[PDB]
Amino acid sequence: CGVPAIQPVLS
Amino acid sequence: IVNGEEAVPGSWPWQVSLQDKTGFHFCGGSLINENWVVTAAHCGVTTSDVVVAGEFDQGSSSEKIQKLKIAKVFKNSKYNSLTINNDITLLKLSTAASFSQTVSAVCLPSASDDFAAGTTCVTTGWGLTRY
Amino acid sequence: EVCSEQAETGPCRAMISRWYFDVTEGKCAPFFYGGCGGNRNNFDTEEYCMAVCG
Amino acid sequence: ANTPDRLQQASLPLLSNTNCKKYWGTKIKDAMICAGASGVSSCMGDSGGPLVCKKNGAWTLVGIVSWGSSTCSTSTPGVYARVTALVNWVQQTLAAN
Repeated sequence: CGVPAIQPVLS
Repeated sequence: IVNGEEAVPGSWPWQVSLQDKTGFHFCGGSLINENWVVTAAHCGVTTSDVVVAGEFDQGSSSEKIQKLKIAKVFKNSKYNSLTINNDITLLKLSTAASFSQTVSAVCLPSASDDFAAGTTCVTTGWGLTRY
Repeated sequence: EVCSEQAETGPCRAMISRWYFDVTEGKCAPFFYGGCGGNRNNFDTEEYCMAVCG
Repeated sequence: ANTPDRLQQASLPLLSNTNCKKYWGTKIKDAMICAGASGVSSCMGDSGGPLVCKKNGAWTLVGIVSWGSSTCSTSTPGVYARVTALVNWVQQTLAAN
């Protein structure tokens, strides 16, 4: 859980 | 979200869109496993509403999304409509979600976890970007 | 009079379609309800709104 | 007045109950956590959505979009349901349904 395959990028 | 930015498609796999009969997004929610979505108690979700997973663009037609029906709704019995305390409802999907790279679960904390003040966290959604 | 009160979205962050009697138009008009709070000039349908206020 | 087609995200800081109460007073109850008041704001349509913080390198659901400034002011504290205060209820529900 909580580890997106597609990494989120903030900014 | 007012003053936020567009997310990377599929980067918040637990994020679901709660729609009604007309397919109108009225709230969001989070997948905690393949068959349960945690949302807000004030959203007023019913079995007639549909949970949509693996989504990014709502005006899109190509995305491989999952429109899962709701079989059971469980609003926290302690939810106060005046104070809005215990604003949490659990949704059990009739048909379980199929996990992929763009559809997965968020971690749940322990009742004893301390996320201290000042901690930068993230909020996601299809809510108004301008009031 | 509930029918003359302003349409209130409330403090909550939902985007629920509701209806309120618009004294200006003399008819019921749609607005988006947040899910909590607000007032009684809040109906789920234009028909029920008309039945109650019009 | 502008509802987005594409999913939006926003970084925001967690706030102390005391600091939050400085604005919302007694409205802030035990199962609530405040975040925001920093230039961004959850708004209509965001309800039920997640407020995540990465515990041990993994995104953990710390809050659920609930309520706040009726005009979505980016300067007032946003109030989210505190998941640590509701997690056991969650577990108990999964364990019985």
